[PDB]
Amino acid sequence: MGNPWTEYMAKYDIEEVHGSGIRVDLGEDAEVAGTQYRLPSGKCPVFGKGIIIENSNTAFLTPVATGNQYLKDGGFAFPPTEPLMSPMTLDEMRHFYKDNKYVKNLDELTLCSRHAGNMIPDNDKNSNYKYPAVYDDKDKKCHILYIAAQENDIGAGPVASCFTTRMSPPQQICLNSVVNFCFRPAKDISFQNYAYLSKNVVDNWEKVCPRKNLQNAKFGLWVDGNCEDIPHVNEFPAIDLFECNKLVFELSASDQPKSHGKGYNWGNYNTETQKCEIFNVKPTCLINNAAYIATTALSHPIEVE
Repeated sequence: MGNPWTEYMAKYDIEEVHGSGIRVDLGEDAEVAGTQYRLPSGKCPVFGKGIIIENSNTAFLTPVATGNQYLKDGGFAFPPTEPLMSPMTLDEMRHFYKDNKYVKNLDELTLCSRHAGNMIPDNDKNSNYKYPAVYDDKDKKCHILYIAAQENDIGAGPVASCFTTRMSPPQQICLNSVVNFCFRPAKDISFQNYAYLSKNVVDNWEKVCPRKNLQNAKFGLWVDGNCEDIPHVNEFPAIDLFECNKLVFELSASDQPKSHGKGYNWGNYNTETQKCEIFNVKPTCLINNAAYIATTALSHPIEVE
């Protein structure tokens, strides 16, 4: 008795390896100056996730609107600071943290998450509040998100104008201007190179988190020596894998006002019938079926292993 798949399938136990929402990650609370704020806390990167702002062509990685000029407009990212903390290229990150012996042998995504986590909302220097970030794998650039909300208590953090570094010797960094609208998370083709990163992304995410989809494989449940099919699935039409991953993402665990990672996080994509079969039970084995690709809401929407 027992399940021979246990070790290989640990990557797909979303409740354990990720532990928070996927579509909307607001799995923790942090105090800043006596006030509690929700913020993202998932331990895995979410590949291909971005935010779409309604009634706008403004990209969500545009810095948040500052000042009070007519037509002021912006996105979710940190505005300019002195010195400039965001966006920061991978090379800039490696050089500015060159004196921190612990950043060596951090991978690109982890380094971005830790850079974002360096800034403390200045009102509470003992605060556990850490901003999320988006890493652009194309331009190799890290964007700190000033607004942690993802759909619209909704994750809008403190209205901080000044920040202190967790890294010593401490530096204080303030915004160069004052900070001053419906939106939703999504996997868009234009987001395919992005990774959405909470403060909790683990150093070894490459080994414990799902990234690529599994070809010629179908998620199943281990039942007395056989890999049975998932008992209850929701079937949708999907012209290709990207559309199926987009759908799984839309239905996945969401903390929008805590999921703790529970939701419709997995999909079996039938490349022959062009059907996406989405379910909300953790899979415990894989079925050898040439027509299928197995995907999760966390996974890159296109890449296969």
